Amino acid sequence: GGMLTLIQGKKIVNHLRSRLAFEYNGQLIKILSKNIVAVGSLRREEKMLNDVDMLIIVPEKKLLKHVLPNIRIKGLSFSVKVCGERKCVLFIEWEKKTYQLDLFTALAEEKPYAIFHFTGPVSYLIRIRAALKKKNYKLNQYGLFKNQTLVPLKITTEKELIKEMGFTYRIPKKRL
DNA sequence: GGACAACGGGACAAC
DNA sequence: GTTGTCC
DNA sequence: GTTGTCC
Repeated sequence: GGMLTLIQGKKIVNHLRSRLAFEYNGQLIKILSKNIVAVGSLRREEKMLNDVDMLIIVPEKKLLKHVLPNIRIKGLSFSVKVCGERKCVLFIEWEKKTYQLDLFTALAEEKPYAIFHFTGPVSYLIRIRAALKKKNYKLNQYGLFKNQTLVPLKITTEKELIKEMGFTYRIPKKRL
């Protein structure tokens, strides 16, 4: 896929926000825009993008079988590259040129951890996880674990989560 | 003596 | 750093 | 990769 200016990327996301659905036992379920979070370099406001990234919050676990494996896009032609229950990669045709689209899934109780994970950047994410590792924790896109056990942080947002683990909050674009 | 699908360790890849 | 999908 | 199971 080609390179995208930040604003080009914001147009695709805006366009797609009302246009993703999934086929669920024949029926065609539309995905709410309130349940889509733009992530990746887009969310970090980088000048140029290699991917458009969209994290989908799925309401109930039983749907992971159905959302990305049956994902559908109103209007737009595209091909599937790789796809599964938690990561789908699509090459969308958009104005006589093709770009790469990464859809990811998180459940509701994983939401902050997933936005944290997928917002990146990779450098920022490694150095944080290295420090928690040294304190015998593990952090991924689903939770914080100690002794192979979820740590039930009483948090809801990314901002709260970041601070609850012992880090200051930075807007997405100042993460490094 | 070629043409499939099932399996899964490791390549590649998502941030 | 940690996990996902592929053949 | 490898084995299986058809032709």
